[PDB]
Amino acid sequence: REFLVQFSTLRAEKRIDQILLSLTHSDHLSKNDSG
Amino acid sequence: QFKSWIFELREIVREIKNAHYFLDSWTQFNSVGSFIHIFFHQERFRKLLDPRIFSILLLRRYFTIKGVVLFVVAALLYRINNRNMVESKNLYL
Amino acid sequence: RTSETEGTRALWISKRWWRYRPKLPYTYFLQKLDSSEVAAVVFTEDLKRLYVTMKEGFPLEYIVDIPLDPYLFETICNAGVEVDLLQKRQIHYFMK
Amino acid sequence: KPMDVVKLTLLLSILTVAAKKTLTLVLDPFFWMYFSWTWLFWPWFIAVGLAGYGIYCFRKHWLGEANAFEQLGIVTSVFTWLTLVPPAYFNGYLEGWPYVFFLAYHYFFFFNVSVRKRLYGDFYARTHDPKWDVNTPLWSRILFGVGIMVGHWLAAFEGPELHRLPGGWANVGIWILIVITMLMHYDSTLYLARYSEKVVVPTAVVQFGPYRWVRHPIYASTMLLFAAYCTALRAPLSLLFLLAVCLVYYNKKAKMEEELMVESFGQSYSDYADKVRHKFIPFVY
Amino acid sequence: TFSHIVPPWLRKTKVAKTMGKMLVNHLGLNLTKDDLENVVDLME
Amino acid sequence: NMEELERKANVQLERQLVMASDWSRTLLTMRGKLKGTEWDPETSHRINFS
Repeated sequence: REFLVQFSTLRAEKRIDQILLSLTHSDHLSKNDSG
Repeated sequence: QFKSWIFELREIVREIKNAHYFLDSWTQFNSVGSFIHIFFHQERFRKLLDPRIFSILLLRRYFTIKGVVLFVVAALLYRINNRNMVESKNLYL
Repeated sequence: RTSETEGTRALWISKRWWRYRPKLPYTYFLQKLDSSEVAAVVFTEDLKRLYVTMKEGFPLEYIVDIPLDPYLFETICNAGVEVDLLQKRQIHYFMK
Repeated sequence: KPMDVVKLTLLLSILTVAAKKTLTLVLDPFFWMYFSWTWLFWPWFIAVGLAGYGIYCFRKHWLGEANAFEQLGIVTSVFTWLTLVPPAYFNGYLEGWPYVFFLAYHYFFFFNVSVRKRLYGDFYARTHDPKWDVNTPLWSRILFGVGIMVGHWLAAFEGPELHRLPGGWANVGIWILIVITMLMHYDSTLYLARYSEKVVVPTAVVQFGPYRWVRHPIYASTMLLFAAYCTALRAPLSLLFLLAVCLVYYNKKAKMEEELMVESFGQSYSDYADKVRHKFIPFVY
Repeated sequence: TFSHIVPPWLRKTKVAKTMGKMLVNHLGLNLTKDDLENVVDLME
Repeated sequence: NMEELERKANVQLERQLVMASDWSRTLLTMRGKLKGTEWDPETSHRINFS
């Protein structure tokens, strides 16, 4: 039963916009005195 | 029982702020919106200027034809852009 | 007639289109064109507007809407005024 | 009370006479005709009223209760009367460079704001060491500002008339120079801000990116966009005067900041300065 | 990205040999003797 | 010079009257006070070329 749900975790490949959004990610708020 | 209809409506709204799967027009809408979002942000603009960012996607039939259609359309629009509608002002004057 | 203003009429209108040129009638445009009071006459590329440019006044330039008749062009000739047509590009009739 | 009736009747009479004046002004032919006569001069009215709004917001910000909208409004008024007005009055018309460089200034002011929203909670000023921020006598600051405007207006005036400058392959230089100055300024700001804990409190010495070509790349990038605007209009003398005044003020401020980090960091900034001597221009200054 | 395309003889060209050394000098990655001696006596 | 000034004023007042006349015309057009006159006519039967 696990093979079907792990085979369908990505039935279609990631879109160009998604890959381009992920490829240019940033640090996101490490240098704060609170966190 | 009318609350269930609103529940389904806004649950579908929640699903369409995702990319599970739906009609092609909304997917094109989200793609051009994501392109606008990437382009407007400057800290997302600079990381585009790294050749590896292009290269990973380049090394990964429909796409080439879609990109070459916009080539001839752009060529048409640029060629029409340099000419005055009246070439001979004097001969029509 | 070797005026320094050889061709600086249509282009300058194409730049300062943002100006507000008030309206004037056809018959007064004729009556002041004949008078040798106007410095230039400008034709729009659809021949449905005409931006006058006289020598003195406040403002200099206006807008006169035009009927297509030959006697218009006859008095434009016999007045002895500067005749030119603004040429738009080929996208503006595809943008519309 | 009768006094309420009397004051209400007085207000009604004043409103009646004011509305009579308003109605006889609205239906007035000569008033509308002269209104259209003064409709001829519309673009210069917003350009001058923005100066009044900007000085009002600037006095409020000097007092200290200005929202961020008023600060960006001051920024916008400065950018309009330094990159939209100089060829709107000294040519009468805008086409080509002024819109591009007006938006380029807005684009160039927005890295110290963008970075300090990203790598922070907000723009709120963190408590810090009072001697860290570089401060200069106010007469020197206004002298620098006046010199910068004199250079920019002089580039506008000494530059030729607007639509006669060429195109084609000769307008690629400003493109690449603007790209270079944006890239180098962004690298300088990022390398300066990725180490400091607070707003300006550096921990180590930055010797990466443009810092290994020049000792002050932020100031030289501002210098280079100055030169970019001046070169887009093809005026060398105003570029030279801009260079002179910015060299004087930036060199003064660089000398105080350099002696501050020499005192504060000891041998580290000394060897960094020995590695790269050129302060503003690569192997020129 | 760029070493996948550059020719071998262009790499063995003296220009590419002197380009790398100026890259190291500008970036500051000169590896000296005393560095490696301090490293070897730093280990255990 | 006085004649120049006065005839400048003469042609300028001519333009004053023509633009003011146009403005008063378009101001009176909408209010319906000029309804029925030749500046706001009413439709009728068609007509031929002859």
